Amino acid sequence: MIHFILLFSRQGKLRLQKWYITLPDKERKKITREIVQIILSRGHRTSSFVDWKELKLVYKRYASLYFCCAIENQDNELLTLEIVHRYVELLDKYFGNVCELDIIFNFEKAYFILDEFIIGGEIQETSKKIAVKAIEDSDMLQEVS
Amino acid sequence: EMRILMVGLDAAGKTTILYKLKLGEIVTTIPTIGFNVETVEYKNISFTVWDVGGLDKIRPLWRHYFQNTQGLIFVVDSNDRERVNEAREELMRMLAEDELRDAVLLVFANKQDLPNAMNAAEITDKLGLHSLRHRNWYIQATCATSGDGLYEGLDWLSNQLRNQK
Amino acid sequence: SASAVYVLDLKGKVLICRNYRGDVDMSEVEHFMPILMEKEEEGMLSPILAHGGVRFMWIKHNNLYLVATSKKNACVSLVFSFLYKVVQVFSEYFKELEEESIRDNFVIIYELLDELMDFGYPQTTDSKILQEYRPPATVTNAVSWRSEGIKYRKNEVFLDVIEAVNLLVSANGNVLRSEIVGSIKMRVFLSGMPELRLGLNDVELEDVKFHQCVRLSRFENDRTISFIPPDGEFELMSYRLNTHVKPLIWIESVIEKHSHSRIEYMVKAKSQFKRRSTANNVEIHIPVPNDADSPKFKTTVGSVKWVPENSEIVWSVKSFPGGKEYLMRAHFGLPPISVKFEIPYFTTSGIQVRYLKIIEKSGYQALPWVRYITQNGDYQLRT
Amino acid sequence: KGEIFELKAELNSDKKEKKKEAVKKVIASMTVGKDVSALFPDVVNCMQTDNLELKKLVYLYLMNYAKSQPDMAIMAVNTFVKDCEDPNPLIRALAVRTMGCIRVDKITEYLCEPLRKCLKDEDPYVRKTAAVCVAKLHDINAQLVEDQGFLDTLKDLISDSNPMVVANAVAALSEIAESHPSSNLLDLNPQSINKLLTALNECTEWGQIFILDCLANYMPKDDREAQSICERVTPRLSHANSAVVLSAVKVLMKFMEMLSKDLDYYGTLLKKLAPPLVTLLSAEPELQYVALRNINLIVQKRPEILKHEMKVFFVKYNDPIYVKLEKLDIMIRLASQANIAQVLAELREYATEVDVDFVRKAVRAIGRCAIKVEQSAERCVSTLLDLIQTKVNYVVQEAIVVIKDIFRKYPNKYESVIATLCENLDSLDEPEARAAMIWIVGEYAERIDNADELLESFLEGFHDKSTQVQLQLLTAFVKLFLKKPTETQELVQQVLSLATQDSDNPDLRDRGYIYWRLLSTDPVAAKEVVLAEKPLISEETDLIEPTLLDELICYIGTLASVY
Amino acid sequence: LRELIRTIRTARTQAEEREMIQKECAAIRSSFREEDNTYRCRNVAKLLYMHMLGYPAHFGQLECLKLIASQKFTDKRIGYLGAMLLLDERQDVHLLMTNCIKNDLNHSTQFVQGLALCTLGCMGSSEMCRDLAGEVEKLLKTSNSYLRKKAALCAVHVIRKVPELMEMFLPATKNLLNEKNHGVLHTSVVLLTEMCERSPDMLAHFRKLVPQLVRILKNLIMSGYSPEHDVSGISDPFLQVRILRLLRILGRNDDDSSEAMNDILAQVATNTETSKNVGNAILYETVLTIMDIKSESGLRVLAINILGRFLLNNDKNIRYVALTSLLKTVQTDHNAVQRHRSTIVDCLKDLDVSIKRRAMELSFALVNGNNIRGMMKELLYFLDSCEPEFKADCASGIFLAAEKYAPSKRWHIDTIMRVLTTAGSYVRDDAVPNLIQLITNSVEMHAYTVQRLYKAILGDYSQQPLVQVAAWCIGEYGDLLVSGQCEEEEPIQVTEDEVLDILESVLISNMSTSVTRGYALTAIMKLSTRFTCTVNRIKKVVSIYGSSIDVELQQRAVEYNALFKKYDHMRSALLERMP
Ligand SMILES: Nc1nc2c(ncn2[C@@H]2O[C@H](COP(=O)(O)OP(=O)(O)OP(=O)(O)O)[C@@H](O)[C@H]2O)c(=O)[nH]1
Ligand SMILES: [Mg+2]
Repeated sequence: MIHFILLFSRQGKLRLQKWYITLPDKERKKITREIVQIILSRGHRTSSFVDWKELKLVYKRYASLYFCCAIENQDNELLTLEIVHRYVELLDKYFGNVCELDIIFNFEKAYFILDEFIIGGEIQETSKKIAVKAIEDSDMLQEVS
Repeated sequence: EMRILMVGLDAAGKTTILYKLKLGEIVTTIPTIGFNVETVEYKNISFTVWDVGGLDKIRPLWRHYFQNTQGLIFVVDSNDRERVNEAREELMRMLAEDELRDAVLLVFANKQDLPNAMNAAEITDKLGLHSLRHRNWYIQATCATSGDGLYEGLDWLSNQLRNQK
Repeated sequence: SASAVYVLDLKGKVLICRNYRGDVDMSEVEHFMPILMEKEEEGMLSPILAHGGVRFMWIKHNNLYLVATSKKNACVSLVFSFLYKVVQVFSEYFKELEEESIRDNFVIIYELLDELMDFGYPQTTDSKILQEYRPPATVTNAVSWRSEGIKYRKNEVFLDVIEAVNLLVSANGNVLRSEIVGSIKMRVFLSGMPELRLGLNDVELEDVKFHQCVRLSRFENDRTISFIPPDGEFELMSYRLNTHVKPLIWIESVIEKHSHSRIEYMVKAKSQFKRRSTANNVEIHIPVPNDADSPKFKTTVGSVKWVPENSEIVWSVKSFPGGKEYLMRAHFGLPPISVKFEIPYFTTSGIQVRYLKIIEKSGYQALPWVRYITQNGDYQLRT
Repeated sequence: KGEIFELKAELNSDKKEKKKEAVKKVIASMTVGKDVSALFPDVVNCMQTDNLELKKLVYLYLMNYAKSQPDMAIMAVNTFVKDCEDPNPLIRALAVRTMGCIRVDKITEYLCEPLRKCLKDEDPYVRKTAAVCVAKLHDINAQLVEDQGFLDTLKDLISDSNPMVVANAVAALSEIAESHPSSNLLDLNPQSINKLLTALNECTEWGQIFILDCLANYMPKDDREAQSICERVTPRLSHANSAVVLSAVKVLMKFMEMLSKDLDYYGTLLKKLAPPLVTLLSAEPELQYVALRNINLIVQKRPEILKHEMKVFFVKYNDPIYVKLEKLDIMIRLASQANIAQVLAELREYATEVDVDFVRKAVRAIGRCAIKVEQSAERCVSTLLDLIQTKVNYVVQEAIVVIKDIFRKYPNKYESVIATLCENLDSLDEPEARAAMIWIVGEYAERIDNADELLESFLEGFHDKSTQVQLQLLTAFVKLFLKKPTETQELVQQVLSLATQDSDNPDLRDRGYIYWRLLSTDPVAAKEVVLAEKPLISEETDLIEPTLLDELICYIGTLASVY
Repeated sequence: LRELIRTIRTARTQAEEREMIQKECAAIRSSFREEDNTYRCRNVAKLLYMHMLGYPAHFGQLECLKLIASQKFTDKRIGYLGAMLLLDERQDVHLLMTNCIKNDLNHSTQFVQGLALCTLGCMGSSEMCRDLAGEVEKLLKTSNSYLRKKAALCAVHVIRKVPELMEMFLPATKNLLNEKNHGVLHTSVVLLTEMCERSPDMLAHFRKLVPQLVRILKNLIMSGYSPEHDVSGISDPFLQVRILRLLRILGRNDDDSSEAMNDILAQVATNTETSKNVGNAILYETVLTIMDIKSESGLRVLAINILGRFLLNNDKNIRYVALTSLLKTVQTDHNAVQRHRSTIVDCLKDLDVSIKRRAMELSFALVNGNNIRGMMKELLYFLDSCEPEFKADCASGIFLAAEKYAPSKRWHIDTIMRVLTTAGSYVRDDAVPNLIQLITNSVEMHAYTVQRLYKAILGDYSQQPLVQVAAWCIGEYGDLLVSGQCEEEEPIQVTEDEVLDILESVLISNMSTSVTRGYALTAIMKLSTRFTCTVNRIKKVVSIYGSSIDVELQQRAVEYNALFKKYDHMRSALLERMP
């Protein structure tokens, strides 16, 4: 399934990056720029799926930000792209159609939600409701202590 | 201000009318196609003039202007009996639209100089205007080559459109 | 005969542009970069990439890839010439050409495009000549370049004899290419439509290229250089002195390799000028192995340093009198030399501004200042 | 969040404020990526405003977005039509340039009157733009009568009260000569020519070049006009650079028709050209590459201009990889009995680099030059020695390649060191390199007592190798046998066999077949066919068709000249 | 930290961003020395942010873990976060994690157990998925929805780094598929999925739960979504997808499970919305499952008509895989795929590159016997305006077709010649032999060939493979080129001078390659025996190039030359013949 996920804007300001597979920071930045450059190398007038090193990658340009990830050749490509519109809902309804400010300053909660939805390389909660209220109560236990 | 969309058969007077009103002169024109813009005021009510080409091939394009249209004016060539039917049609394929379901209509059978030009009663009939329920309209004898009937319609268009002051 | 004009930024993606003719446009420009990188590995970094019968005329500027396109036989010559001149135009409107520079000027840029050329053919244009973007007249007339009928606080002109030293000293210390190029940057702060004549020598020089306002059909036929001076920064002319070009600043050097733990170096530094001259802010470039074990630098006069990875040593001193010899050594352990400088002298090519005429309709003052200097340009020696 | 129609909404407001700001957001997010062709109607509608920037702005949008929507494109039409009938000269012109920037099949008929009354203008600027849109239209969907009627205007435009008008008229009319109504070239008469000069001298930077990149298409009836004009052209140590200077020489260099040996104006000309040419060796990097090949052209027709100017053509250690080799090229084009000395010193330091194609082509010249003169071939021998001795595979290979051609110009002469070139034949993994050694081993097998094994050592597999290497292996063995039959009857069999029975390559199967059609009759006529004499080459160094040379110069400014 | 990131937000150069991070990365050390319990949650985040940016991150591998143990939730959370970001798989902070994981895996609250199972699946290397292996099944049972889901996944994360321990989770398998919480149910699918990584467990969930899954995939659909409303626009797609996937791996190679599912399948497919991608997503996974599992002819067919319907879908994306997966089945359900060929060939007319290629590549191999006709005409149209990178391939591909299938020779040739006419330069090299063998075999169109070839080559030099071919023929067939009684189509003017004039400028014009000029040399010369009077012109020209720039051409030239000048007639004999 998903091997890693990173969110970099048009430029190079990585808003968030969470990996789902063991790997030293070395190959991490290797797999970074390598894909990065190639990611933005294509406009929105082309496909949204590219096979990079055995694994399939997906991406959706949200404003001036990019949401991508790697998947095993034997998996659901489209659904994955959908998971993006999913995870984004997690962040969105949590900040209110969030932009960039919250992503940089609060990459923490962004992570808390992200992980509170994806764990061990897969989804832990499907329904939107069992997510928006799943982290809201988890992040509400740290604000009162 | 009240946005007023101009309409009618080609070679009726639309353009000539506009510039004759907005400036007080009868200019020399041709089948407009880039709707000459003008906004003439008339008693605390500045109407936006939209004189679009009446040519057949470019009539279907009249839809791109329906937007926010509050006042309509169907100026036709009273002496052009041959296309009177065509006028009726176009007018209807226009009233059918929803974006104009509220806009009032001002039919101007211009060119009343020609002694053969169908008079008011005739145009109104040839268009079935009388058989129009739930519709704000009016018809005034007009002739751009002098200005007769022009400002008249304004009085109608103005007052009628403004449900107050 | 151009047909397409594009503006790109590093990534090679369409930064901004305008199509002046009929070419597929949309595509090609996109496949540009992809072909670029590859056409580099082959070493064949041709200034004109090819893809589906589509030419690519590009010029590299600070953080920006400017490109032109056209399937029709394009007069490439004018192409780049214009592209650069375009830079001149924009590089003056806003500090410098950069991704961020364009980032804002988007709107106006389009506007300038429309007035930069038409249907490929470049409608005459230049920074100041574009300021009015009077515009209907100033241009429509023959005298568009830079004249109308002005006047400023103070009226003064400045003649600058800029000359670059063209050196090339082969392996065994012999110059196959001896010369000193240069130009004359004319600073103008006059009024009205002033006409200025000017002479020099006619030792003199070889070939010569002037600036727009020069009446060529009046120079080649009279050696005179009468012109209608464009107010601002413009180069009156470029020249070449490869003949009777007396040798210049000297320098002796020798290697020294002992084992894989000690590689030395002995570089001197002499110079040829006139008794009174004094060289200044000079720097020499002597690279070390493509790597670097143990750095060792000795000094005898001035100061010196070097840089890793870049693989090279930079030795710079305060100045250097008119007829000296300076040494310096260094060791090491386990790309010729090109110096650079600056000298406010005259005989950098035996140049001397004869005079500056002053004729116009209104009153004439004439406050002609002149400068005499010369920097490096092209130097090399390390057998 | 569907954030597309949201903008669309305000893009069409009541007043002109919210709308105007919107128009800004339009082209803004228009060039950044997003395609806003869905706003076309609400945009061209605002076009007919009284603003300024927005005016030309929407106009910009229209040119770029009309293509996809010709139908609704008709929206503007009357706008532009009367827009050209505006006051200030600025608009009428801009109105036209924007107008014709659209190719909607029907915009044509609507531009009928516009451009027509557009040409007629007291202001040159308007006329200028006009002529452009004229040619601009004739490039497609344009023939008509009133269409060829404007042609009559652009032509007579020659004698206009201004330089701009004539400048564009020149460039325009010239570009119209692209379409072929048979009457190409047009007219070109003494009157129009000389009158153009006056509008040529005080025209404009690019303007003048236009008449240059155009007048090139014409030759004087005699030497009068030729000299008179060419003279008024000589003063081209110009400003505009490239275009002007180039085109000048370009067109001039071609005018070499005047009585051959007149009072050397033809010579002083050929001379008065070199100086400004060597100057391009400092202009923008790409420009040099232009001139360079251009040099390999003009100089090829008339080299007595870049005679000893070989100096400046020395590549700088920092020069771009292309201008580098390119310079060397021409330098090997004019290398004679004199320059030879330094040409080697040049190359000697050019092959010691690391730039692949640089070092490669470098030595490729070391050969060709030795072929150019005698003095060269001698030292050249030593060059190739130490060179192959660098042990470095590739260079060794390219070097042998030159060695090939070397013997082609000096056969039966330097074959005394061959035994050494074989010591590094084990580093020949490239078709040309392999082929070369095969030709030499064959071509001179009479002394090659090792030709047997070697020649056939490579043939581990007949085909599966460049057709070329086969074509050479063939003729190589053919001579290997002709001089040593007592030990080649088995090779000849299997070599010809696969070369005539299963040869996919036609010519390989052709050489094989025709070859057999020899020993299959008389090896007496074999020596009189296979080992006959073989004429040299003599200063070939990339010699192009002498005719292709006379016309390639007929257009140097263009990119298709560097060939 | 939230106030520190606001400081580096003032930097504009990559030279200051290095100065702002090097300043904090050094200042944070003087705050990590004394190990102050306070601010231990602040500077840890200040390092995490400087870590993402790619800077010294080993600076806080001490003042971070000292919160992983702390009691206050604030320190555990701000710590567990920094644990998954700044840590490699070292066995040092591994034992200071392993313990804390097991300690918080049974904390008083339940959200502390959230960060636990969470961190277990983001940092758990090897010595982790085998240490707390017991703290996974023990908590996997406890009915606490929130925990049950987070645990179920750790159980999976235990089988990832340690494929040997999936046996300890059996005590919770069979029941899973009857949960009420969506998440758990999904995690129950992935858990069961990771379970079939061994044969013994396959046949176990093979015969069993299969029918039970049919009711799940049915509940999600056929309705069961209205009384929910907790999704974007379709009934828990994720679930449906994970279902299909597991249904897939199950009925892999069987008849029981397979035939016991095909029903719900036909429904899902035919009853899903085609509107936007979401629905298609559902079908994507389904159709996949449909092929990797033995099924009735009818069923398999549907899967096809489905993907075929994907193609024509408004948006691109979808279309991509639609073709990608298409090839995978072309060789299986060949006859069926034909149902959409016409639309497939039109695909090529798409803007995207990937689409053109895949669509093309596939469509190519689909050109059947009674298919060549129509698809050929399009092949030409297409090939003509094809993108550069494609033209080259298109040729070879188009030629392959004419080989693997072809009717009349006139046509077969007329077409092959045609493709050469436009492509040529883009064609490989073996073309010459390939085509030549054709022309010769068909002893009729000989003339027609040389005739049209000539005409084309007349004004066409821009082409090497092509010209080489046409040339070769003209040489060996110069005869028929002489206004013969060419059947099929009327002959034309062919003065000997013409034929030669062309050839002359051929090897002469700086365009033809060594090999190119080769054909000509031999070809031209051979004409000496295939022509009437211009025999003289030949000899001359030949002896001329007997010393050109080319080695081989000069080589041959001399040979051919040495023939003319001396043993003339020998040619007549040693030439006219053509094996
Ligand atoms: N004799 C006469 N001619 C008129 C009158 N009104 C308009 N015209 C003429 O009719 C022609 C067209 O007038 P416009 O005002 O352009 O007509 P339109 O209604 O806008 O129709 P289109 O031109 O097709 O857009 C012109 O040549 C006018 O001079 C009128 O009252 N009397
Ligand atoms: Mg009109």
